[PDB]
Amino acid sequence: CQDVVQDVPNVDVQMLELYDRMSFKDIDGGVWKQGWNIKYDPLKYNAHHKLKVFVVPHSHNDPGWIQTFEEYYQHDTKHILSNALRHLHDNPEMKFIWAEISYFARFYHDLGENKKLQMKSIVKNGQLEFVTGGWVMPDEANSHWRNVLLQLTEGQTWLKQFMNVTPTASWAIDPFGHSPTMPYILQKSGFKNMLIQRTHYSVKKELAQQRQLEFLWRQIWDNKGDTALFTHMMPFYSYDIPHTCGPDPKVCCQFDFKRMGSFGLSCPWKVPPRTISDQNVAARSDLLVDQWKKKAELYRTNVLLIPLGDDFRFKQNTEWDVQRVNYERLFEHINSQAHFNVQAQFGTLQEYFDAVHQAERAGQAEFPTLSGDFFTYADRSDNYWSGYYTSRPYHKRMDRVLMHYVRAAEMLSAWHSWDGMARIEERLEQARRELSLFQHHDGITGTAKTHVVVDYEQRMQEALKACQMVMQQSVYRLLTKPSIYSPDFSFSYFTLDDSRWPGSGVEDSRTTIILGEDILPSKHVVMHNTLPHWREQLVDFYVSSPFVSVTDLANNPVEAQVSPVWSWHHDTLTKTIHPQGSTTKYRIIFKARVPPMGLATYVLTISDSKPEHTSYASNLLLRKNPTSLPLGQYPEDVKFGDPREISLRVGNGPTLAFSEQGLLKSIQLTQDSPHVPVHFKFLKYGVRSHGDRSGAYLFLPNGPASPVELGQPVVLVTKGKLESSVSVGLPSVVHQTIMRGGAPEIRNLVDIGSLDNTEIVMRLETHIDSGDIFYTDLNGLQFIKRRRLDKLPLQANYYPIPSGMFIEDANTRLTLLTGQPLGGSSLASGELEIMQDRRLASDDERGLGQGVLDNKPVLHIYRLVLEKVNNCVRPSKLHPAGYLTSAAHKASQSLLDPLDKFIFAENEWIGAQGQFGGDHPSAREDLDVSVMRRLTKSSAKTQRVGYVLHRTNLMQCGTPEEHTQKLDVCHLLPNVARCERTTLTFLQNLEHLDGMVAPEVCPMETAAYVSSHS
Ligand SMILES: *[C@@H]1O[C@H](CO)[C@@H](O)[C@H](O)[C@H]1NC(C)=O
Ligand SMILES: N[C@H]1S[C@H](CO)[C@@H](O)[C@H](O)[C@@H]1O
Ligand SMILES: [Zn+2]
Repeated sequence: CQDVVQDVPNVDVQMLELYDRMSFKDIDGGVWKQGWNIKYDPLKYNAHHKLKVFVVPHSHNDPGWIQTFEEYYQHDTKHILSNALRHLHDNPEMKFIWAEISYFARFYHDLGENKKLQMKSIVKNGQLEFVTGGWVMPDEANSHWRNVLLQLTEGQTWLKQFMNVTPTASWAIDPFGHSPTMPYILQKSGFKNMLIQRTHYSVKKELAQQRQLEFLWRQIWDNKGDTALFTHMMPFYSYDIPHTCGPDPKVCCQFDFKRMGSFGLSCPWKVPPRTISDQNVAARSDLLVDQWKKKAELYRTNVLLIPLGDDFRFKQNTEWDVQRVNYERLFEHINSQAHFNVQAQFGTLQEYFDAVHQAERAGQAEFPTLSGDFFTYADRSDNYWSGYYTSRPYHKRMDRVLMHYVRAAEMLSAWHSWDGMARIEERLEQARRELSLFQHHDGITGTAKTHVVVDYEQRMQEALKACQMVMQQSVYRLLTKPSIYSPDFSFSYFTLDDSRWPGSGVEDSRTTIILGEDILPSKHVVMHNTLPHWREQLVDFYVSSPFVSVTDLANNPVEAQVSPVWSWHHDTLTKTIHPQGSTTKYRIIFKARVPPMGLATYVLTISDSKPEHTSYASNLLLRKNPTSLPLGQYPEDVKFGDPREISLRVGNGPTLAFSEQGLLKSIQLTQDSPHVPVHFKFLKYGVRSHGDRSGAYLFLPNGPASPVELGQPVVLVTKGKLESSVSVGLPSVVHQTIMRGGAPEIRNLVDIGSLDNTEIVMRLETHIDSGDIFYTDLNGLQFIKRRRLDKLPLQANYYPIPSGMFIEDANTRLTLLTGQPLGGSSLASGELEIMQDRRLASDDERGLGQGVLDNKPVLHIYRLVLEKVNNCVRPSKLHPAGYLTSAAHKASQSLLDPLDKFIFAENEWIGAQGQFGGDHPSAREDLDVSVMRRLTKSSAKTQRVGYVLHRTNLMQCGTPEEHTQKLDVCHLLPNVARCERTTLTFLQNLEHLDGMVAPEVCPMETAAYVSSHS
């Protein structure tokens, strides 16, 4: 195993170092506005050294953006694919690349058999080539690596099954900024090459000057380079035709033959394309070849890539003809005129890369190595695309919830083979596809029109219901005596109970367990733990009486706490935000202990009076002018008082102090330690009154944030033996700090209501001497070092916070983990901040054609971990990565993959069992079974189950952390007959494993294994 902490990789380009050195001046470079006037030596190419030019036709098809997926499919994409089939079939030399498999699969299944055969033929023969092959071209900022893998696998599995092809070249021309998580997953999925486009215009200029636009992109901690993937970065402002033939768009636009008038398109530069004829072909070729040779100067080989396409292009037959015929005339002339020393032709993406590597092997070029990322993107001036790190936060949070439900549903149902009548595969396929579709760069990014966001939400809602059905049928089968088990596959044996989605104050969706002497004395509940290690976690349920006690299935009492059910109301009469308590529903909370990848059953029983093992929380409402708050049978009366500072401590955990406005002000780790200043504050950013306006994509603040005026907010303090909390009704946010004995959990119910042109930010102020350094994660996979640059505007210093961020000095670190991707930064030493929601009245000129005014209440969740790190073995000052501690990693897992809770629906569960998985190996804490998926239907004689294993890297800080078992996924199911290591998509076998044992992986590595069972 490579050491990912102590050896700083030596690479030719390290992006953080490059950023420290670059000046980012935005000067007018001439026709290439963000570059310079390229010059070339006409004698560079000659008869023995020609410039090979590959013109690659393409069509960017967004799976939803300004129309829904189905609307685009009906209006445009089905015509594009139908005409691509006809045109490629009839013109053997024409080529075309396709990226979005969600659309291709939709099209293909609707084709008649004769056309399906013609389509397979033009793919088999190389005319139509799939690039990447994912369900979509995903966002790379907000997406979790697990979902990037899910969608890649969804599209590639379909391609292998129906087209018999697996792409090894990736095409990502539109995500807004690029992440090294992509080459990481692709290189472990059989890929050999990738292409990217949206990178800061200053980065394009810098790399073009050094001919470093093609590089071997390795991970920031990779000393040896085994994770390296050849990458091609396009050089210009857009992938459209005007910005892909060369540096001068006024000239390139003349070679987009769809722009002469009849198609309703024209050239902004005021010079239109002209049909190629024998009389103008030499002058036209003169111009085009000169653009090509200038573009070729930016690269190292004599093989040149010229994409030819734009959004939803190649729709009409007439368009296919106008582009193909004109380009064929240009190729015939150019290739026959020796003085140009060029051989041009239509080609595919793979053809381009194969030729580039042939040149490389002939010793024609050596490529630089590079590590780092390409955030935050700016396409021009100060227009940094950091707004979409937060836009439509409700769906960004929904993404993480569905991410977990898909994993749990696939894992719970993988243990058994299911009759087709159970519709398990059917429901899982729908769930994977709707979550995969949302990974699109206009989905999770929050950059689609309102009705499209609604479509993605509805799709995700159906996917969550599909996951619930599969999960509850699985639980019933796993915990019922086999000879008693009698399933109705349409019946709901259990209802899922999720205390954080949609969340209290977002949707009253949770069911109350109704108990009563005259109706039902007890209820079974079951918890699932998808993580491969024993786990304890407090769980809560709503119940109809405060007199309830908990037992496990051996009837051992389990300590529990009952608290009221508090709901906050923006009182339109008193103009205050205050909580109301239920007089008929209560919350029962207790510690569940669940086996690795297992289940544990408990029973809640009512009694006529206070149970021996259940305690009741006290409640204190702080506000002037209080009114009574009755709580039905709840045994402790609510107490009142004027606002005042508060201090709380649960168990032996930290002691937290709060201001009289209910916000954290300090954390004391142990009884004797200092009360470390850690203050939460809410602020607001506005929009510029002159100049460019912020919108769904762009964050263009009118200066640093201003504090939100708090007034005299109502603060609710609930103190219990197992859980305490301080909640406060702030304008636009009910902020809650929850304590259960470790790092607190923070929940924000964010309702920006009608506050136009406002972005609400949550900031932490500490005295940690972090200076200009902070860390944020990339796709929940790795933490990368960031350096605040005052030479760049505020919005350029915002980065994606897909799952966590932290600041530290020599002794202290503060880490904020998230349950949803949002944008954030550290704008001053000792600070961390993360945007909660943004409501923007204006469109930001990127094509969406609307502002963001469809905000809805969202419950954002976090864990806040303050720790001493002076004893931790950290990377050196020059290392570009950072790593979490064990506590911070477990806190992240508590947010993204909590225990799942199931409530038995009927009155009696006959044949119920108390536990499942007690014999599953409890793996080391840094190892996770990211995916467990049965790959075969029940009719397969040989069953196959796939596993994706990921080991993160946690800092060594002096904790002995011992006793754990080796996890061999190939022996999790009985009767194993074969164990193979495969690509991460499970599509290719890489290694036949000895003894059918799957070796665990190294820190920061991810491997996939498939076990076969007889
Ligand atoms: C599928 O994969 C390769 C294509 O080159 C070939 O060996 C095989 O015969 C192809 N035919 C199938 C399985 O449809
Ligand atoms: N070409 C881009 S423009 C818009 C960005 O400006 C993007 O969000 C869409 O996904 C399109 O496909
Ligand atoms: Zn797009």
